[PDB]
Amino acid sequence: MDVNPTLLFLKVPAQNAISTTFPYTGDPPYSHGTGTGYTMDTVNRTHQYSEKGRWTTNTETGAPQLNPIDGPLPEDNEPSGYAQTDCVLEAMAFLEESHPGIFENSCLETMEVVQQTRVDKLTQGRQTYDWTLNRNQPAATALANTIEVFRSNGLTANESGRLIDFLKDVMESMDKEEMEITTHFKKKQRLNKRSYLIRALTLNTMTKDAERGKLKRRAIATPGMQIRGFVYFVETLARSICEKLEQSGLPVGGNEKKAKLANVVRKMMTNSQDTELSFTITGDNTKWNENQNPRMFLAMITYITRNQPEWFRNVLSIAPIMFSNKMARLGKGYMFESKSMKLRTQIPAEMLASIDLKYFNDSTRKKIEKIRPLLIDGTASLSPGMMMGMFNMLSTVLGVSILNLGQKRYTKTTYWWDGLQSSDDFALIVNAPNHEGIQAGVDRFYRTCKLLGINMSKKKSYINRTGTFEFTSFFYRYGFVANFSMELPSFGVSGINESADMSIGVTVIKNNMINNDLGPATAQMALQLFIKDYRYTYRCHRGDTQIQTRRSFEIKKLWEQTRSKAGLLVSDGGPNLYNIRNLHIPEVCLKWELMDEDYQGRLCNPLNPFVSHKEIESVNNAVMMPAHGPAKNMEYDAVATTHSWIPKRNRSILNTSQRGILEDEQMYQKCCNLFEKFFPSSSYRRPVGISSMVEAMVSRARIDARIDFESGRIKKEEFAEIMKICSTIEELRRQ
Amino acid sequence: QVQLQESGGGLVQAGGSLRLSCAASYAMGWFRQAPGKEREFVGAIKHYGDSVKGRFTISRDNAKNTVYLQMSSLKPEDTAVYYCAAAGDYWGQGTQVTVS
Amino acid sequence: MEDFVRQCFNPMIVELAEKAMKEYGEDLKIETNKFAAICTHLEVCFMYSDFHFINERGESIIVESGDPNALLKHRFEIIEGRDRTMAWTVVNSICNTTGAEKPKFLPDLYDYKENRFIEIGVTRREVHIYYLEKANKIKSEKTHIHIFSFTGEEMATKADYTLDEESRARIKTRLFTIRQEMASRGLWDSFRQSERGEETIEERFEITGTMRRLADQSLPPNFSSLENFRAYVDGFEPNGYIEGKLSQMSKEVNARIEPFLKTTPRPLRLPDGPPCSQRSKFLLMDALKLSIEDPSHEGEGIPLYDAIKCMRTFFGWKEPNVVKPHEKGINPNYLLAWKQVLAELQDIENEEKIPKTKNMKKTSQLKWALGENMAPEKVDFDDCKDVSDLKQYDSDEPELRSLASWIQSEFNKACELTDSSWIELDEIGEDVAPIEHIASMRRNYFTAEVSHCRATEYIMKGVYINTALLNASCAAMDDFQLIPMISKCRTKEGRRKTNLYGFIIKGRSHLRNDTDVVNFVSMEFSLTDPRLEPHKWEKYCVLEIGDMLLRSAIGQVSRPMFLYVRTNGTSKIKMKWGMEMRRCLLQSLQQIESMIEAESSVKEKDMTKEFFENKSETWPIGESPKGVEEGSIGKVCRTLLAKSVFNSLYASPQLEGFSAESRKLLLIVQALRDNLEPGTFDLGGLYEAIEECLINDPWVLLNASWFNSFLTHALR
Amino acid sequence: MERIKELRDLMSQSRTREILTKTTVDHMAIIKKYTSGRQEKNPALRMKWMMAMKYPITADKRIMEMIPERNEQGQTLWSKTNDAGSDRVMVSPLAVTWWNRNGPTTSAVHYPKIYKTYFEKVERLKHGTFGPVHFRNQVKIRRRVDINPGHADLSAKEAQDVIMEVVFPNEVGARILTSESQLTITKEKKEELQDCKISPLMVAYMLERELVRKTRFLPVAGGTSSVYIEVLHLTQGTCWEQMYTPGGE
RNA sequence: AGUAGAAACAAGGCC
RNA sequence: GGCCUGCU
Repeated sequence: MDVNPTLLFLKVPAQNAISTTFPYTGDPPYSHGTGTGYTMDTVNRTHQYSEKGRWTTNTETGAPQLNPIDGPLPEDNEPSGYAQTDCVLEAMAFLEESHPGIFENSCLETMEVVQQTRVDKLTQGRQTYDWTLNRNQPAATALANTIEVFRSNGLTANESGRLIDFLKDVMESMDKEEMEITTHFKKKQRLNKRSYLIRALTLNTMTKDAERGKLKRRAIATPGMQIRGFVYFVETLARSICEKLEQSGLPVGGNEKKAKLANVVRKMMTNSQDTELSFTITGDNTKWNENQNPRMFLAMITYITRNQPEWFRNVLSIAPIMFSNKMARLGKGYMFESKSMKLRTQIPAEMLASIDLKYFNDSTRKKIEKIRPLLIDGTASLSPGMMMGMFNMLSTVLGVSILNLGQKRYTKTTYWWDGLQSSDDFALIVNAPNHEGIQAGVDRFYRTCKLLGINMSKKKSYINRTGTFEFTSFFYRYGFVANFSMELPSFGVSGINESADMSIGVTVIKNNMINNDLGPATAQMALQLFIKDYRYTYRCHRGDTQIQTRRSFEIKKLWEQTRSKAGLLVSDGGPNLYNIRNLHIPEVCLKWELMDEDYQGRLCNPLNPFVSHKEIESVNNAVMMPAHGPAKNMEYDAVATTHSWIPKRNRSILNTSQRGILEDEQMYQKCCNLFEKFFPSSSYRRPVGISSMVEAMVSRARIDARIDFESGRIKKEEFAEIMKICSTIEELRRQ
Repeated sequence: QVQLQESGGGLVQAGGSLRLSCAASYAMGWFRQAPGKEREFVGAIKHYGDSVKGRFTISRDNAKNTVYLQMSSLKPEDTAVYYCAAAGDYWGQGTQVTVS
Repeated sequence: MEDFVRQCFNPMIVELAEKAMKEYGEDLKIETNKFAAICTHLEVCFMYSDFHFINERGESIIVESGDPNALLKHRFEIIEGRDRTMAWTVVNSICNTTGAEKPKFLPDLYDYKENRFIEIGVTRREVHIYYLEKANKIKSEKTHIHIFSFTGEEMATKADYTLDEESRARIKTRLFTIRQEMASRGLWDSFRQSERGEETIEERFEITGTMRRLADQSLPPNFSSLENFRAYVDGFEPNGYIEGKLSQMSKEVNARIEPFLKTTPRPLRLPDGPPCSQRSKFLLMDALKLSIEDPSHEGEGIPLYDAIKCMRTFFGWKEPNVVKPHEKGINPNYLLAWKQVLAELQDIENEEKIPKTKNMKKTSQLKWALGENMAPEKVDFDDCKDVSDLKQYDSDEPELRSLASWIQSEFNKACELTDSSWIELDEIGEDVAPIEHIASMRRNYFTAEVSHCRATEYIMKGVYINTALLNASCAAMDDFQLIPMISKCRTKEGRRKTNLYGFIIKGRSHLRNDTDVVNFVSMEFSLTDPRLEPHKWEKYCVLEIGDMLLRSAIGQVSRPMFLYVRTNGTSKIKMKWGMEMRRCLLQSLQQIESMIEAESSVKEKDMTKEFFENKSETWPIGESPKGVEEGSIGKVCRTLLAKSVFNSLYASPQLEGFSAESRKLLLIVQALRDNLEPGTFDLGGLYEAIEECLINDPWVLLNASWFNSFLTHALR
Repeated sequence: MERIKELRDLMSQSRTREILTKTTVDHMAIIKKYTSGRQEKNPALRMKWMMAMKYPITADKRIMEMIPERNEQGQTLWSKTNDAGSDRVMVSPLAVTWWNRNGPTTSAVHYPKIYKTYFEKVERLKHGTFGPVHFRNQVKIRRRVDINPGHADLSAKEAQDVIMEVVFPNEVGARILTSESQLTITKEKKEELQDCKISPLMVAYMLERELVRKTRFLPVAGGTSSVYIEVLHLTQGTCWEQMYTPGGE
């Protein structure tokens, strides 16, 4: 007899055992080298899906741009980006009519937010493409570098501390004859108008790793800092709009998505009488981002912001204006090998414009030949369409408009449709009195989608009777069925620290028990395995064992020293008291009454040199990138113990010409620590104002010395010493 | 309306002392003019220039209607055509001080 | 008017007033009288506060110039002259230290004698109105208020005047100096009434310059300016434009539904080529175990001593010789490496105490076997351009290979029971709730079912091997290291036992990226002759190292005993994911527990015990030439565990792609079997998407064969 | 005394003087987050990889003067080589366990008073009473429920001023809290935590967690109470219901 | 050789 | 041969 697990589906329905079809127990695919090939392929594919448009050359950037809008209507089922302006404007108008007051309200709240938003909001972001160094750097670092360059060039309106003023300075920089940047190898280099325009309109391309569910790798993009404020405002407007649309599912979580899917299916099927047939289409959109033209987003926003202050319209329109002229950096480059001479070489992507094509294979040779005409200063113009879901929410708005355009008031026919859209994925429930009606409805829905630059993937889509469908790895079969294979990768040690890892693991087990219908015995097994892996990872074994490690000696002496050994934490080699009933309690508090007072005091000592807290945002928040989803943050319950240390940093900056960044880091951190000691609320509430550091610090020294004498340790001798030391630092700052 | 007459100038030794006085017919100033130059600020009433501070003292008697400039530790570089007194628009004719 | 503040007031005050001007964001060129008025307010604040000191008594000491001493305390300490944030900082600090009441508006000074605030304001109008005006602005105030006015008069409540009168004569002399100096200037046409409390501003975000031209090039094809396009949008109204283009659009743009029937789906085509080879990092079906029967636990003990003791338990060693060559390497190197390992093992046996971890010599043998100094040296392009052989890295579709029957048998025997327990679980909090007791009983049942399973043994082998390899790579980055493959089990009798499959030599492991490869050489004992399925051992070199005698009724077999030696490699990501193989247990048993719960939701009672003991219900878990064979729930547990283990062992992008694109077709087939009239828009496209994932991986090809068999058995 | 002294020492050196002079208060946050350290994409892989090194964690410089450089057998506990972009020094994990067996001891009696939420959870569970498990299909319907069982009927911003006035009374600024509920909360949490020396930031964070109301969408069947939602994993399942009554009731 | 698979590893750089 | 780094 030959064993075959798949035959199990002959008795258990597919959805009731779908977890077996998710090989999420092995290493996910990773990219190894350059992503330049993928970037070039994506650029060429985006440009050839809109080949029948019209070509122009921008007078500012001098780059060739392709406009397919209002182009010839498609005559085949292949992907097409020839969106029609009038059709999309009409779709938005019908969306407004079905939801009166949506645009005006959303614009009002967006106007409030834009005129009260601060610059620091831009620091709350992941890697961004700093143009000062032409590389990806943390959002805060890139923002600081750009602000420094602007201030050195004379653009100091951002000193007002307002994001709108920062954007005003950004736009004013566009009209400057010559800017100056700094490079280390420090050298001051001058950038002319066109070079700075291209550096501000460019995107950095990388390869996406840890992407499960496809054989081929893809490319993703990261924009600069000049354009992120406009993107933030536009996405704020789009989120405020989608929050008023029940057909959208992008700005919500997973459980809300499931609830809305259940509600829509029940509404569609229940209202349908015996005569009407119902069919569900589990649709995926092929080349979703490559076929969405930024000009059409400009049209949608300018229709949304009608009868609004002109400044609001301008600030919300700046973003799509820059995306329509966006450029993409090709990537890291290409690495060549010569086996005859036994050597390797790494050529940067910027040489692709001039480098001969003898080194490249046929596929890459043709890709380079096709993309060369669009190469301007080492970057390729990508006007026709978006690169990687930067305007997720606006795309969801367009999809929701398409979905609502079939409310049976615009169809003008017996058939009708509804459903749920989340960018690149949708479920469409279509009802009609007969199979011919369903066919006509789906055909018209597809045709209308093709008029908006949205394509339906026929290969990854199928239609059945309502009651069974899929949506973003959520399988609905007369009710959503748990999978538990999507969350399997999150059952190990997170990698934050000991206490954080313990709390995160127990909380993940608890949550997957609540949401993903994890069984009790399975949860106990998960707890046991997690504890085993945790002890084997942090070298913290039970203590009563003879497992020799680098940490087994101190742990054993602590074990033999303690009297009530049941109170020792698993991190210190103690027994595990966790169970299904204790999954919502931190380890420290669960073992508090069992700890010896000496060990308890040594553990939770504020003066410990290991605990370090930076800001209110990073107290008990851990960023865990979930499998098959975007990066997410979780609140984990933990007590600040000596085990809450933060791990070592990379330390490879020491071998790079960018070595002075570490000295600047140290000096900035010293100044920030001094300010915090002067202003204790610096971390919890970020200080605001327009004065400089030393003014506030010296003046508060004055006052605090005064009052702490009026009652406290200070003495006249010390108070006068502080006053004249303040005068000394004053005259020092004078010179 | 405000006429001004300076007194107390003359030839003096280097490191010597001299008390200028200006009788008047308001804030007051003492200004000086070297042979090869325009006006130089000395003192006003109190504030003194860098070249004369600590050496020179300005004072006034509002009952006598007089402003005084007490010069001490004089240098050859105090020599000027002339130490003029002023009321603020109204300028004295100046008194010669020559230090040597 | 600004010429006055150029002339009279000192720098300190003028820049203080200029920063106060910047504070609330209004411009000085439009209205300057406010600047002069508030700078005079600030000046009176200073001149009233300074020159006033206190000593340990009350009765402030007044000195025209502060002498050098510790006695420089200031009688009145200023509030204004600071930013709003700091003004409120001082307010709150004084309230919290003085125990006084917090005012709602900005004071100007604080004093000790009377322990309270002073809000000085000198207005153009006479005092006896401005005083009570600001008083009714401030609610129930104990802070004393004192104001002057240009005529020279003073006033205050309580008839209180807090310090010397010569200072106030100073104040009013300053005041009339101001007055009859504007007399020379002539400003009272507006000086009395120049500020009326204007607060208004319009936000201006103007598109101009280059950024405007960009806006003119981001419009539809037949538009010339953003102004015109916005005007058109504002004037646009729906007039049935989607219908016109829908009618005009070609009818070939359709989404016709192709019915999906029993005869529609065709079997997935498998690639053809040379048979598929073995990819695992260790032997799974052909492993052999040398044991000692020690009482130590899994992690307890020292590796090298245990390995040597286990190997000394076997007698019959012969001089090794080549049996099956690598067919691409230098087998004599493998032979010499094996003999070197034996020699150095003896060398450890001789000395005093067995080292916890041993380093081996870097001979040419393992230099070749571990791929040392073979990475091409990195150079610059400007120095290597004329080399004809210089080209890209080989980037093409992997070699095509057809499925072989060995993977099927390997999976078959990976789901079979064993004579040992390969899982020793940790401790949990004592169960207190009845649901916890039910969970514990279920867990005990599953552990009894799966512990005696080759899948659990493979899990432990992989976890231990990858953990040791990662730790050695991170610790001994430079020097080759010896690691014996150790796994500890428990017999039926209950006696604990150790097992030594072989050895792993880890090489240079300077791993920077998650994809960087660490090469090692693995040696494992076995009895399976490699002359029967040579195509499964394409990358192995197999020697003959001894003879084994296992008790059998046919005299005694005296079988040969071979050594499978190969060069393999891994990476940080692969090591990390292989050291988390225990979650296969989770996956499998979560699936089984979901089955049990779903069935128990029907009958209102827990159904675990009868499922595991009666074994009445069975699921299709394989096909025999006679037909489909069904097994009890325990066999399903073992089968799913083996499937998860093989997923973790043979993981690859092909597996992910095939899994997704075959789950799609499985859902379609399930819809067909449920009588839900399934339909497809392009089924050929889906088939081509599935078939492109099957290239050379044995596991994915076996999964595809299983899928074809399931289709054949289904659709009936 | 000290604080202004390192201020003067910083201003002594030209670079830090320039940083202090030209940098405005508003930019405080930016430069504080200014770092070359990228946020890790795969934390688990490197935590499993770094812990195999010697000196894998980081600690303040003060550790060099509280913990000896080596333990009894000579295993090093800390190193004097500083981190990449900080003055902290890299140390071994043993320095943690050492601190828990011979490090300085204090009085942790006030931690229960600080971490009110967690200890209240423990007390509620310790006195809970379980019941029989009933096996029947549960119709889990998704609903919006409040998870925090100690929220004082305050929002984030609404309680943020309360938290500042409780911890940072001087940086409150204009705000003086009007609602009398906030008055009593301030009084209680002021007199209760008057000398607690854990950290201002952690105290503020835990006060925010305790007082601020927070809500999330979850699949529930029955219950719906705040105390009954924290144990939602233990009382409700796919095909079983476990009757439970927390200690509070 | 080996790992791996649309491009890489099989140490890097600095003296 | 000596020393530096391992997400920069």
